[PDB]
Amino acid sequence: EITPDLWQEACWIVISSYFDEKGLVRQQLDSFDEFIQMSVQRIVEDAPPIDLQAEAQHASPPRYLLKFEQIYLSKPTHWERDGAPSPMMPNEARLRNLTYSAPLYVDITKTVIKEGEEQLQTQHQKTFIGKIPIMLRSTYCLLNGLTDRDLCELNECPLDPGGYFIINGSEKVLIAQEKMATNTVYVFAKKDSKYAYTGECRSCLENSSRPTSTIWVSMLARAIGQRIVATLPYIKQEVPIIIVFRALGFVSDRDILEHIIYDFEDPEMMEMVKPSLDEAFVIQEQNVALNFIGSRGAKPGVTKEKRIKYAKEVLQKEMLPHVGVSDFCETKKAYFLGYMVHRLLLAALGRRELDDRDHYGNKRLDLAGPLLAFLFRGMFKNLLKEVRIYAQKFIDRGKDFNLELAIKTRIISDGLKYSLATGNWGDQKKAHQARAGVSQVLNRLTFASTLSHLRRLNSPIGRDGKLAKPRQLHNTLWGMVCPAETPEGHAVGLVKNLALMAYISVGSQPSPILEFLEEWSMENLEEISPAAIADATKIFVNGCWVGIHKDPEQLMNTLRKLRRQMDIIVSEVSMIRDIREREIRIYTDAGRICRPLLIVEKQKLLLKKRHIDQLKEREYNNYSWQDLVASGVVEYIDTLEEETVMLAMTPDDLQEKEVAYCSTYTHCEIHPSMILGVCASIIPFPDHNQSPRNTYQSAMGKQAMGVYITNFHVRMDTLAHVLYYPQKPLVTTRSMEYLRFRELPAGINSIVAIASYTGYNQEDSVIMNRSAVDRGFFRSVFYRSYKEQESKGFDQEEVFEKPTRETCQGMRHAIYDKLDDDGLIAPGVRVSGDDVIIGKTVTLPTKRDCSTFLRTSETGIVDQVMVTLNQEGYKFCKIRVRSVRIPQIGDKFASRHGQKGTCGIQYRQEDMPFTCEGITPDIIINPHAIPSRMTIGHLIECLQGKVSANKGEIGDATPFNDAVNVQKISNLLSDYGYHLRGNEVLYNGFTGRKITSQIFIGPTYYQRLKHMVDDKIHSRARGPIQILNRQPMEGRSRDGGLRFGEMERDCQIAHGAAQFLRERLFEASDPYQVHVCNLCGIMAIANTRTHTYECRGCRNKTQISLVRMPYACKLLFQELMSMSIAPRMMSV
Amino acid sequence: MIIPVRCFTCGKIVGNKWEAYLGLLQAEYTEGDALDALGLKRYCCRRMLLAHVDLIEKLLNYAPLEK
Amino acid sequence: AKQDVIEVIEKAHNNELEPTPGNTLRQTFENQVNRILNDARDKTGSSAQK
Amino acid sequence: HTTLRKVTANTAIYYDPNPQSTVVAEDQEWVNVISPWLLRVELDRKHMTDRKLTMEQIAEKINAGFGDDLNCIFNDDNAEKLVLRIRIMN
Amino acid sequence: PVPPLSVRPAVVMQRNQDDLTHKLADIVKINNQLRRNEQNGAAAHVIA
Amino acid sequence: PGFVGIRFCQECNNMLYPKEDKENRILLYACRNCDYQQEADNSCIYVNKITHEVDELTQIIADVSQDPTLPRTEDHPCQKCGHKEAVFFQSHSARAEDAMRLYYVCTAPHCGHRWTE
Amino acid sequence: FIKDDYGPESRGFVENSYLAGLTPTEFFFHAMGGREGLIDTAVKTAETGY
Repeated sequence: EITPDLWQEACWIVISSYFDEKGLVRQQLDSFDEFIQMSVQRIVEDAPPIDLQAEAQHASPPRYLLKFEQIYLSKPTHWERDGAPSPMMPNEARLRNLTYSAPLYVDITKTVIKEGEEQLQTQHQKTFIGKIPIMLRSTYCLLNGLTDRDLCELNECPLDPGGYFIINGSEKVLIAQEKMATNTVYVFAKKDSKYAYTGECRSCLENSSRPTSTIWVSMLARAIGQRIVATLPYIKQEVPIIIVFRALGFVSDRDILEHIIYDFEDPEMMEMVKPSLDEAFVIQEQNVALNFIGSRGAKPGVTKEKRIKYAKEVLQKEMLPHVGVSDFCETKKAYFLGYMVHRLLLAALGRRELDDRDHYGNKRLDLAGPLLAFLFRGMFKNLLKEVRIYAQKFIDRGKDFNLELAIKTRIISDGLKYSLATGNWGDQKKAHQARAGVSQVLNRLTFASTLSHLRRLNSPIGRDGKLAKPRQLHNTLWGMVCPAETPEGHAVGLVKNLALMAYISVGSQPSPILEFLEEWSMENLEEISPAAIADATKIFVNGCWVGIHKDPEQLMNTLRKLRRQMDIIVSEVSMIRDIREREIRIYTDAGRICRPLLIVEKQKLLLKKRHIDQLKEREYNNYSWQDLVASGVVEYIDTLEEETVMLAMTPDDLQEKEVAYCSTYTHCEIHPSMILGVCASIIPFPDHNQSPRNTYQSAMGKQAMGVYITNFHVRMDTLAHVLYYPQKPLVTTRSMEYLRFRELPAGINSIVAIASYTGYNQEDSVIMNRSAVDRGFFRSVFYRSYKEQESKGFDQEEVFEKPTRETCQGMRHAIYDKLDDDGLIAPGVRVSGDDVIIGKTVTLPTKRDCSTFLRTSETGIVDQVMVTLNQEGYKFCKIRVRSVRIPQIGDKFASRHGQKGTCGIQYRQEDMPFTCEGITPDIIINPHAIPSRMTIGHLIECLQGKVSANKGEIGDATPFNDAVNVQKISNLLSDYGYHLRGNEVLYNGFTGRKITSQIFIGPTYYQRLKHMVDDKIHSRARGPIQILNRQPMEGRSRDGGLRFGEMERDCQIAHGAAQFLRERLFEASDPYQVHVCNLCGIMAIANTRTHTYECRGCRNKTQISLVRMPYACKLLFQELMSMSIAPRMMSV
Repeated sequence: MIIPVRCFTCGKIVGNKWEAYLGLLQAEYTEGDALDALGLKRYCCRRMLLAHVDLIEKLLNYAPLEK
Repeated sequence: AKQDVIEVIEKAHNNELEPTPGNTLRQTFENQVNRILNDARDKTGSSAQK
Repeated sequence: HTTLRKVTANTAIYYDPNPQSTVVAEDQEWVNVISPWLLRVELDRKHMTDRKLTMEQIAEKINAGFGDDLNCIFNDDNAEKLVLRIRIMN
Repeated sequence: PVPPLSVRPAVVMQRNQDDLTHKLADIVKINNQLRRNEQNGAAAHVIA
Repeated sequence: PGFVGIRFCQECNNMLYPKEDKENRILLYACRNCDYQQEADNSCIYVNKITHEVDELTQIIADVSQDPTLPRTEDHPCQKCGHKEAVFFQSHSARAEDAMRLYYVCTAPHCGHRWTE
Repeated sequence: FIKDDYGPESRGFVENSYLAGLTPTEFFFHAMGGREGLIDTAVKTAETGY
């Protein structure tokens, strides 16, 4: 029955069911699975067969087809000519820096005819094309469906979400890439241009090789005035639309106007369409219009019948591919183009309004599936266009050819590996042209950071741009993109993560929807006349105008009825009825971002007590989220369908008899807290904070150190950070149990006292308890891993050994006794800066070492040393070094509310203030950090933490709970013997006098960030030098120097310290002396030991001047002289 | 990972209380009754067990490096 | 303040709202709404400090 | 700055064979009275009395801008309707 | 004028030549080829 | 005033263009493709409404009543059928000079009545 | 929100304080408002330094 006042548990139970049935990288997994299941098949099958002749004759030539289909894909395998091949464990790939890839196979049928009319076709099964990198936890990954015990047996983390590639033993994550939706008409109005309005519809076939062929239909911005032009792909100039229609095949004018204005009784449309009509009253038949288009083509034909064919080809294939490319699709293309013109006229008259570019209904997300499809298609075409070349090279002589040698298996696998390993998304030749940032290295510092990096979108618009409109949070981001979570750098709003229940559609064929549609009462375009098209409604399927229906109602209900039972229409498909404007659109393509919503009838939910009961007893009745969807209780609603629907925040508070607001709801939200992301779902009371605080906390949640993964000891990984004693927060949101934050937490529930104790926390800093740090408070250990491989020439063989002084020539003062005789350190040996770790020497044509030295000022201990063979069969070693990081002053600490700060001082327990009991705060922060930041959520967290630690319960900090507030928390606290507002009477730790003011104190969940001070502190005193210009090197690792930049130079000018400026830029960087002739200001030649100073070109040898110069200045002068410029510097 | 030996704030020994705390929770005892059955009167010591996540059990599921 | 905003909306809907000279109906409605909301916020703030 | 777009409501052109015929029923042209194709623009009282113009001023502006290539026939400032008719001389 | 080794340094076994050194090598290749063609062949077409 | 509407040649289905039969001094619409003539019945060629006083009720369509996202009030009944509930909304049109005015659409389908208050 | 809702709750006014918490609509509106300032902070530097 109806469920009253049990919502606070029913909604979270169904949310738990959703997060049990679907994981957190479900979009990644589904996209990659759909790719490797069907998109690779369609890409490999739709490629045309290649037929190839000889060089047109031999004396005074037959061909073959070579068509292939039916792709086969196998599980990952690993060994080559050394043993029988065995499956690749992903952990083995990580350790050995392999590429966790899977070989794909096809069977080819080459049918060849030569002479005598005898056809023989030979089929080659399981032909090898390459090895495709495969995503972890995918449907063909070796970890698919394995139980937690098996995953632990394989040294894999059961909590690892997967969704990433292992390539060269490095995790790669395909960041989702935004783009404008395809096959849809957008009417825009750019401000400063020759034309006022422009309507574009970038078009794509069902994943064809052709790119987005974008067509614009535009209207001029002011004789006659307001002509309509349509710039066309592969056409240099704009073409008036009526000429386009006449070229398409409509000789008359009434027929053309029947495709644009659907109701002839509207004269306002005619008054604006006739200025374009009277522009082209000189073309009356199809061929002259074809000639007109061909003259404007990029490749202008020399004769008339060549322009005719070129323009016919352009109209047949380039323009509007999604509406069809076949023998006769002229009527459908004309209908769609007339619809585009009608859409432009509606915006020109103001009957409708301009479409919004930031409306994420108009956006599509390119996940792993679509991205790998786009890149594999190009590489596959490149493979075919080299099989063809090999075939030509053998058939010109005509002896025979072998497809096994013809197939170059390197290209596909190497292209995939390069693209995913580097991020340059495209061919390697166009490294600068291809967009970068895709397939980033997975951030593996915290589990929340890993989840956030696996759920991340990207807007491929240029950064450092002054147009803030794309960066702004759009209204259509509700519940699909986290409003709080975004980087604070130059990528604000451009890089945005994914909401919790937000799911990205994976795509399916619209054909079943088409056969379902064509059988109720609708008519295809070819059947009807435009007489009855004005009163009825236009149906769009994936953006292509399929037909016309007289009754929009009871077909909308029918489509919703089928989608709610999953009869023919799958759940991801979205049906959208625009009502004031008669379009009714159906979308099935991939990349549509959507989230689940409840179904609401008259004023009641379809979710019932019976649903909640049979789903609460899950793991026995297996009534999962999929069964809940099949029950017709929830739907997946994308942004398009979210425009035409009416939601309610809470069924109890928004579906009741009262002063009526809507009384016509259609959907309800499961819980509003699901609009947050992953890093923002760990914020307690996030609605009690200023939003920039929440953004900063979402950014710093990726930097808080903790147990980032369970198998961190088998995981030989560089820059690994784990905390000794992580704790789940005393006060938590109900959304953490789905992020598994209470299983892999990053932080300790510290007792903070928000007070000004001594002044060492004044400017946003913090005091720590030295005794707590001694007891292990926020103590962590830093793992750094070092890799090395021996090899590279004919005789320069790399080898691991202990370099011996009399044998090897080049050696540091570092002691090499710590090495074992095989050239490595045994694990468990204390190490420090400038200590050899891997003794590697190269033969000198006696020997020279290439030993790896421990990074300066690390001073850790070797944890474990692994030796193995890379994919080239050479010895490969990785060494991991432990180094614990005791919290010292300057280490960056932060809370769950964007209140960051470095430790300012550490007092012992005696020096630290204390309550009536012996409770001394672990942390003291400045109260002057609250009032401007307005992190009232921090104060409420500090209060609820005390309440929870006294009650024995775990505090609940769900954002929009509305069942807990400050008054209730205070009343609960007052029962345990404390002041109701959390204040306590602390005593001064030094004098013992009780502090006149009462101190606000309580347990708060603080986090330790990776930004330690020992990893940032560095100095320099005449260290190493760069090679090109003799200035100090750059970087902390290279013992570099700080940059006395152009603004510091200006500041010194303003100080008027000219001697200090010269000291900084000349002696402290690169003092240098050069010899210049007094006659010509050109640099001369100086031989100091013989004191022979001659300037050739003058033959003086006598009057020569020495001038002191920065080396950068000398090298600038030399570059100018190389550019034939003659900077002459006379000292007179 | 593992329960700390001493409370960070107080310094009272908490390292021996984790197994007994789990045993008490393996009964009708709530957390609030188990904590003060173990003798944790201050919330500084109470949070040490109340908010502790015992990851050593998840760590032990992996086979060791040696035998 | 909410009742005043609602009645201003009513006056705008019944065409009972005269546009401010130098402004159109939309911007003068916006100005009235902003004035009411800002006055409400100022009064609540002053009550807070009191 | 004020263009004549600011003050007019709508503009229409007709084919009156005779200026005396007055295809549009306007006794002002009857009492006031060479090309058959004429021009007709309707102003509004609102902007007219907001900016304090006259049909005489508008007509003299037209006559100065375009010369005696056209004759403006304007209704007096007495009727509710604000009409001026435009011809083209030969 | 060809810039000296200081302007275009060459590192050892990453010897690796400079980006400008490669362009200078192309310059001298094409200059020598053009020279030898202009005395011996003098085709006046490939010279263009 | 009214609006002039384009009507097409019956021979080749093309746009007519205005012409003066100088002999009879009468307006004729002439197709420039073929020799067809026809006498015009409106005597008006071009009309342009600059003030653009538009009756939005014509562009409002009846099926807007079943929009779940539109507000609903029973205070203003329909005039023909006297139906109690009515759906109302603003212009929803660009270049609406100054219009917060509400346009109402009657539910109880097959009525489809539209008015303004 | 119902279509054409110019009320204070429907256009960004937050009648709740930081103590009573923000209703989810108000939370989203405040996040969107603070996003503008956060974007301005980053964008302004590349112009001011120049």
